[PDB]
Amino acid sequence: QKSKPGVFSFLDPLAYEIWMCIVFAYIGVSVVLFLVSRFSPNEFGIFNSLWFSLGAFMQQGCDISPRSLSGRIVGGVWWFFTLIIISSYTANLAAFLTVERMVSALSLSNVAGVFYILIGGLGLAMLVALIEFCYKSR
Amino acid sequence: QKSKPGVFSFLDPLAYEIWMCIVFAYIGVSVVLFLVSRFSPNEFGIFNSLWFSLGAFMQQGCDISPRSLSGRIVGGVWWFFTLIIISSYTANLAAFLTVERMVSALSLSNVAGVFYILIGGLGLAMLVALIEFCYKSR
Amino acid sequence: QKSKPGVFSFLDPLAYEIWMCIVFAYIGVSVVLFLVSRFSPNEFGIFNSLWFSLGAFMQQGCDISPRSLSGRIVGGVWWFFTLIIISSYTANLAAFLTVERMTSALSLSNVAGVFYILVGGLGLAMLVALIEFCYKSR
Amino acid sequence: QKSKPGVFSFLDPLAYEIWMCIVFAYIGVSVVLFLVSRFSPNEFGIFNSLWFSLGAFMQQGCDISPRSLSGRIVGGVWWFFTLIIISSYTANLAAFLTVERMTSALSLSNVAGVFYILVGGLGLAMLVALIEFCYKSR
Amino acid sequence: SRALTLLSSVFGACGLLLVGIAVSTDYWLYMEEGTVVKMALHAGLWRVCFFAGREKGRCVASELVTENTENILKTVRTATPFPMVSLFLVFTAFVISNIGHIRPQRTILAFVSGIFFILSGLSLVVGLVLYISSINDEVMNRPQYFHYRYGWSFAFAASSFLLKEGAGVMSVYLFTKRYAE
Amino acid sequence: SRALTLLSSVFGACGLLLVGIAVSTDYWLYMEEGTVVKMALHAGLWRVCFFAGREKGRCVASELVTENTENILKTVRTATPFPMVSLFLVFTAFVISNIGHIRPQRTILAFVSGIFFILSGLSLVVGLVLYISSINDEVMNRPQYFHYRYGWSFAFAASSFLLKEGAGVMSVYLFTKRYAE
Repeated sequence: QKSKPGVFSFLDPLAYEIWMCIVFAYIGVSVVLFLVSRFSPNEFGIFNSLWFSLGAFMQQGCDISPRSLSGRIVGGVWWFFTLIIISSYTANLAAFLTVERMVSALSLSNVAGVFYILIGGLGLAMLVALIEFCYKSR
Repeated sequence: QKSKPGVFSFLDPLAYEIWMCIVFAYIGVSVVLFLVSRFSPNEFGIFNSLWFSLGAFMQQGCDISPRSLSGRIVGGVWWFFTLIIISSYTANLAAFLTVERMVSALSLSNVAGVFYILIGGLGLAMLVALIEFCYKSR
Repeated sequence: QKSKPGVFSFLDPLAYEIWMCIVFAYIGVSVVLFLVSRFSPNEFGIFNSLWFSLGAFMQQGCDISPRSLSGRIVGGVWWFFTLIIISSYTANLAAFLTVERMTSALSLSNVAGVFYILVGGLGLAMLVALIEFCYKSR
Repeated sequence: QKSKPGVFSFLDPLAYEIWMCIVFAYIGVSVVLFLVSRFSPNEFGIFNSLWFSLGAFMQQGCDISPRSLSGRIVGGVWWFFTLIIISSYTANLAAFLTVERMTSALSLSNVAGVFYILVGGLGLAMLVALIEFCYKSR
Repeated sequence: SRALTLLSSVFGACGLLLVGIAVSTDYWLYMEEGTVVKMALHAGLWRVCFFAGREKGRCVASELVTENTENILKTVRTATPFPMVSLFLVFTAFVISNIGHIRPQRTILAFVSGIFFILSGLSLVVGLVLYISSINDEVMNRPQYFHYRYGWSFAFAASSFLLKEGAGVMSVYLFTKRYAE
Repeated sequence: SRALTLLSSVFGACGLLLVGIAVSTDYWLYMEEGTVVKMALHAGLWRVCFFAGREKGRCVASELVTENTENILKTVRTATPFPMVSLFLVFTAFVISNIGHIRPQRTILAFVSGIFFILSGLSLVVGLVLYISSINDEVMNRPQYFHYRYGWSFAFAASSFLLKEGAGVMSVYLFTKRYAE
């Protein structure tokens, strides 16, 4: 018996339905936060709300925090959601590795998809920077 | 056979030597960060550096980040140390619970020590706030 | 056999007593922080202290930090409490997922309650924003 | 038998190739962010971008965040990379600690390496601060 | 401002079409069972059709099958209401937004159009989550090979959610610009 | 400023005494072995004394015991140098700080005293970490009951680290005040 982990194997701990619903929840929470921060009073435009939601889901902090009550309720529910999701991901990945070892470090092939995603994101960001330069020049 | 977890049972995942060395490392890192940010150029006093180190260890961020090269080296090594320590704690606690269940939610007796520590901290904080109230007015 | 996952199956890792104690501890920490800030100086009002405690529990960087020893003791003790509680939750969930007592990818049914809670929070936030908007004119 | 843990035993969960790829990915992300900030706007210099990437990897709230789409794409992709890598590290360490192949409290010998690294970092930071101080006068 | 109005109306129209087609079609999921094909069928929201098996070519209304798949057929009926609710909400948003564009003098229409679009998007997300959760919870209890695969109607609903929320953001910005003008 | 100088010198003196006593004493750890007491002994930094067993009352210099405990006795010698280094550093800091206080006209002495105190504290932390790591690594390989317990000399070293770091902070603040004056 022989096997090799495939690309994007790091998505195994959560079903693809969970990932799709996470993307929809991200976009919806961002738009709802923008909606409640545009009329109640701020810095929460649609783009800045997307950035805030992305920062909150990655548990990496943010430069701006909601002030109004509705914005803070949205932030709290989003923080609870991302805490539960990250805890579930870590716990189930630990379960996967423990069961695999029960039947040795992680190889580069297990996380090769993440590196490919990083390279593609850097290239796309450079392309977007070039496009923004061309547009802002005119 | 019967058993009941005792108070401060949450310290089991790390040996008491590790906890003592963590306390010494915290105080040392805070003092060194104060030293490298005082004789050479800021907001990092001794108390503010202690607070920054405590916030960094708890993965809770900080209000102010170091600017000087030496201060940033101290911050980076402290962040690496606290990341490794938290990862080790979580992994070994998961190992403890998995082995215990292999031979069922956590009860209040397992974190009764944490709640007692919280209550004592709140009481001490109120007491020191009263002391500061008397002292500052005079 | 494998029981049907519940709506609130994400509360399985910690007992309901621990959840209730967490809620009361959050309320108490907010009250103590507000009292300490007011009596020994306001940036930390009751609502701002509640937001600070909620953000600290979710391990998300907040926009305000205590600037006195009396409140900083509360902040540090609360951060320790939240770190220990989150580590315990992750470890217990990993133990639950590894050993099955009456491993495949996590299904969406396990975390469907989190999505329901998120949508309910968004709806409640929109309702609160509408109420505030109609009250502001009057 | 149970082999003696090495000085760098904390590198066991991830392969050395993964660590090297992480270092090069950090360098590349910093370089790309610096180039994007300079050519398509400086707050994000090379040293500040290195600090931002290091703080993002350690899941610590940085003091500066990208304020353009091109830089925020890099920030988000880097945050996703760091989250996945840290989750993989924690899961692999938990798998190592659960099943033993050739559980008690974690000994200090397992984590003595990070203490040595921290002390070396503090010493190097003090040396760098002294060098900068004596160079500043000249 | 005219370009923003055109884009918002276009996105509303596309969302309405993408949900109407998704509701009206019957290709939500294909499921097949057999011994290692006893039967293979595709099921929508209200009617199921068999394209393989003993009863091939007969479309049965939700009432020849193992109990587990029949329980799945029941559990889809529990999540049925939400797509209809979202369709009604997005249709109301579409008509109110078109009435807003045809009457530029009245500016409050764009805000309510955006609110309705966003509520419709949230309702669609809830419906999809409930549907998937019911399907997964039903198959998890199954006691022979069983394979199920989502269809193109589900992708239509997934894209229509994004279209609705984009239309809502555009409508909010349109109302802000209208008030500023 | 006089109070800060007094407390800084006091903390330096206490740190020097707490490390000198810790090095000079021989109660770092007690270890006992027996079959379920064959022997029970206490070991310091340079000499070991037996207070139970066949050879009770005889103090042996680091050279009747199982191989594992003798390997532990070897491994303590590897961590021996750091306490001596920290003692020398703190003694130099003490003498330089006292010379600074006795000559207030010269202000640079406080800064170097603080630097020496902080380096001594870091060296003491390194020594304690290395000592504990060696002990734990040696016992982890052990193949009858074996129990070991730290003594009061170790607590003296642990408290002296904190005393050194407090003295260093006080010396840095004293230097800052002196330059400001």
